[PDB]
Amino acid sequence: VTTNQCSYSGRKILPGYGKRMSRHDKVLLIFLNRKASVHYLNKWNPRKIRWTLASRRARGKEVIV
Amino acid sequence: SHRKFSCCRKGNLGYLPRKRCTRGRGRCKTFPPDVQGAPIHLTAFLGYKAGCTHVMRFIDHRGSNLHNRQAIDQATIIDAPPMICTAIIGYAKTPKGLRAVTTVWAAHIAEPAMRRFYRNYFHAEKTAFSTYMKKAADGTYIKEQLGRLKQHADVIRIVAHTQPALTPLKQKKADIMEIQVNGGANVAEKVDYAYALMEKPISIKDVFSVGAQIDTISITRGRGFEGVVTRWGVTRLPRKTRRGNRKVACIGAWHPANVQYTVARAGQMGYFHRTDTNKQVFMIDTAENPRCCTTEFDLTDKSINPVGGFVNYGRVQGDFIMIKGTCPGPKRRPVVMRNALLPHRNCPPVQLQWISTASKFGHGIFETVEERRQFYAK
Amino acid sequence: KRGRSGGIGNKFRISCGLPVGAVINCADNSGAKSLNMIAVKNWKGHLNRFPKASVGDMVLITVGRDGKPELRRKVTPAVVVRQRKVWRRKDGVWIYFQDNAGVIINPKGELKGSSITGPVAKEAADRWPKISTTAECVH
Amino acid sequence: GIVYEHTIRLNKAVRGKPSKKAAPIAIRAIRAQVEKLAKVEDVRLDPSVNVFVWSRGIRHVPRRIRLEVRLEGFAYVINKDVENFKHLTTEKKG
RNA sequence: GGCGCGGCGCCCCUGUACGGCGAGGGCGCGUUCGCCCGGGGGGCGCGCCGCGGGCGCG
RNA sequence: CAACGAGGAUCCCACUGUCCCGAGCCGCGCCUCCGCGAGCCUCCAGCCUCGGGAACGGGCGAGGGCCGGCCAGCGGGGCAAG
RNA sequence: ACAGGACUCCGGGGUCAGCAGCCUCUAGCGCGGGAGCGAACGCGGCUCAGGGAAGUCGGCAAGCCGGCUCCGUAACCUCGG
Ligand SMILES: [K+]
Ligand SMILES: [K+]
Ligand SMILES: [K+]
Ligand SMILES: [K+]
Ligand SMILES: [K+]
Ligand SMILES: [K+]
Ligand SMILES: [K+]
Ligand SMILES: [K+]
Ligand SMILES: [K+]
Ligand SMILES: [K+]
Ligand SMILES: [K+]
Ligand SMILES: [K+]
Ligand SMILES: [K+]
Ligand SMILES: [K+]
Ligand SMILES: [K+]
Ligand SMILES: [K+]
Ligand SMILES: [K+]
Ligand SMILES: [K+]
Ligand SMILES: [K+]
Ligand SMILES: [K+]
Ligand SMILES: [K+]
Ligand SMILES: [K+]
Ligand SMILES: [Mg+2]
Ligand SMILES: [Mg+2]
Ligand SMILES: [Mg+2]
Ligand SMILES: [Mg+2]
Ligand SMILES: [Mg+2]
Ligand SMILES: [Mg+2]
Ligand SMILES: [Mg+2]
Ligand SMILES: [Mg+2]
Ligand SMILES: [Mg+2]
Ligand SMILES: [Mg+2]
Ligand SMILES: [Mg+2]
Ligand SMILES: [Mg+2]
Repeated sequence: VTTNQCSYSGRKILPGYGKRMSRHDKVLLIFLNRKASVHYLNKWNPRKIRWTLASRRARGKEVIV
Repeated sequence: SHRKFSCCRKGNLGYLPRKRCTRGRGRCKTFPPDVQGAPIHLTAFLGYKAGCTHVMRFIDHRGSNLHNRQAIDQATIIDAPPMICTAIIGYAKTPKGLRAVTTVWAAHIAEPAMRRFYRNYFHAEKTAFSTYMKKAADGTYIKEQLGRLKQHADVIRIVAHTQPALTPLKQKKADIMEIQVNGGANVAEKVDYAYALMEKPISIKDVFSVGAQIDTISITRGRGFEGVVTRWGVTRLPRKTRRGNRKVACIGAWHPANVQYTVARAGQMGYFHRTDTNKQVFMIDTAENPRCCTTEFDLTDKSINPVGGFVNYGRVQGDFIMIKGTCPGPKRRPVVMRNALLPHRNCPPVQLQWISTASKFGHGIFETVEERRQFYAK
Repeated sequence: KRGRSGGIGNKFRISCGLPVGAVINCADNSGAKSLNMIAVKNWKGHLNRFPKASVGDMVLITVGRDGKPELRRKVTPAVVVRQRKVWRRKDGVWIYFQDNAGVIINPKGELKGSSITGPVAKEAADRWPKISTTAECVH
Repeated sequence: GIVYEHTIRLNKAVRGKPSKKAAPIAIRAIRAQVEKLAKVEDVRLDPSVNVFVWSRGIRHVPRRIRLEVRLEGFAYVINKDVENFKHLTTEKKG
């Protein structure tokens, strides 16, 4: 089906889930759940949150193409 | 003096009294009207509420702002194992309404039907239909007893029961219900059709069709004893009221010197008999078909049961039906489904592109157990 | 001839985030800084209920003390183009913005500015063609 | 006589009750669960059970306890000390 | 309505356990870091099984 | 008239369940049970509509309703009590 | 007969500006009784999207602020603030 990738983590989002946010520099952000949206607003660094795509990439556990 | 500003009353007086329902289950009080000449068909079925999901569908409307676009809609899932027809009843239209002629039962009656006749089954002495089975053994008695319904009745119904050993429920006794035979050419053709269904199973795909509308009848969620703010929706009083602000302040004028039945009072909320009408059918399938919930838009094989299982219901084993929207009751209430008495006229067709099978226990993100395994592949 | 009211077509209902008394930001370059919302058009009310508006609705405003002197002391029509209350579209998308904003525009649909800053919603761009043409981003 | 071994989940038995009386209510639930298990009407507990149930105050009682019921004469319960409860079930002997 | 108790699987929630071993501003000491480790803990939803589950009153 | 005030007023910023419009949760009462166990008040009684009447009746004239016995709540009436 | 009233003496440790608040060694241990359930409604508390006094006679009630160090401080004045 048509899918999106969470902008905070790297997960896939299925039709009818999560919510979007329109930033004022004219950039859109797509969130998987409310947990992911609270992490972004508080300015918690994605690489320090160990379950994200960004963390596992920085830890060698995720292969970067 | 006159009430200074204008404002309607709160709540609908046509759903009074707000008492607990005393009927056992939802009871179908009306049937769709018979049309002399129409093809014969059944009008009702009985299922159990399994769960909710949402779907993607392509809208084909005309003049609508969604004319050639995609919409996401909520659907409800109802579990419908086949019912067994066990008896035939006829009625006559008389100057006192509907009066019955006789009820003709089948020769051989199953355990789920026999348990509904007893309070405790293990302990009881079993003397239901003990004489009837002996007499009715030879099939001649049925033919003679059907020789009356052909001669005196205007309306024919079949008696049918569910099979609760094909569900995740706890009960072992069936739910018994009359189903009216509409259509046909005359009365005598509707009794040849009812006899050809005796002791046989009936599937829900042979009553309802896709895109038609139905009515759902059930008993609502219960909340027990509840005050006026929640029971009736009246305004909450200001903060510095001495003895509490969850009340109606004035419950009547001095005259008349009684409390009127139109005033909001506290009491039982929920567990009511209700009817929600005009529900469109989305899909009729079976859970044994492993391709039941797969559009082309996905390539894996998906079926009706979600990852994790239907929360607070259990597993679905056979046939099911899918209606748009919502219906009364919690999970596992029996729901009666009939044809729509006065259906909505401008409803578009049904064209499904995607169905959600992700987990409803929590916030599941995997359509199938197989691809969750590929995700955590170590 | 020449009638041409404001608002092209029909709209589905969405969540209204702004009731009477709210103060929102000015998104065009007319000169105003904040707009005080005092009424909503097409509003039949009910007892005790505040009037409320969402993106795409036409509202009546007054220009606050930080805005230009000529624009002040008058009841001015405007359209809301961004809101913070999250709303659901028909295709199942939930979306919200970072701030609350509007533009000054007469019921014939002609703007009082030359620009709009930041993104605007699709709700406001479909009803008001002039907004769709001078906007730089539509979400 | 016969000797049982059984675990009782204690966090589940204080569900729905005020936490200010969790340990007293756990004591009253061990007796009710033992009496059914051993088919008796008189449950003498050992103070080893009392010390374990109360070991974290009146509110936060331990999640699980492992018992040992000796069917005598009544039933006599003492506390059995284990490191973990991974796949432990009912053990009846005698 | 022969209950339930207690397990094992699935699925979810939190966010990577104690420990062992090898980076750390500095002066054997050392906050913290990396690896074993989407780990450990938990469950009131779903699926299947050790102890058990049909008195007395009218 | 500077300083001062649990003194009377109007406005603004900030703040908020005051409000739009309400929702969920905690403890203790209430509620059910074992033990204990009172006050106030009482012509007689205790379902309504109209008429007449000390001009607004539970009883009187005429009509309409209604086995009997109880609980959790409630504040229209008893021109309720003090 | 009783959450009221009823003078004085002796006064450890930790945190801290401290005889404040919060935890504690020594010493002392009642308070017209218990169990079950987890309705309305009350009494004492907690949290609430978007808006922010539109509520009300009236910002009543609640909330915001707050320790220490450094920076920076107007009108007016009886020259002390
Ligand atoms: K009035
Ligand atoms: K009035
Ligand atoms: K009210
Ligand atoms: K009244
Ligand atoms: K009433
Ligand atoms: K009322
Ligand atoms: K009431
Ligand atoms: K109804
Ligand atoms: K908003
Ligand atoms: K002075
Ligand atoms: K003073
Ligand atoms: K004074
Ligand atoms: K004063
Ligand atoms: K509430
Ligand atoms: K009169
Ligand atoms: K009269
Ligand atoms: K009188
Ligand atoms: K009166
Ligand atoms: K209760
Ligand atoms: K009440
Ligand atoms: K005000
Ligand atoms: K105050
Ligand atoms: Mg008061
Ligand atoms: Mg008072
Ligand atoms: Mg869920
Ligand atoms: Mg009002
Ligand atoms: Mg680690
Ligand atoms: Mg609300
Ligand atoms: Mg009287
Ligand atoms: Mg009389
Ligand atoms: Mg009264
Ligand atoms: Mg709020
Ligand atoms: Mg006002
Ligand atoms: Mg007002």
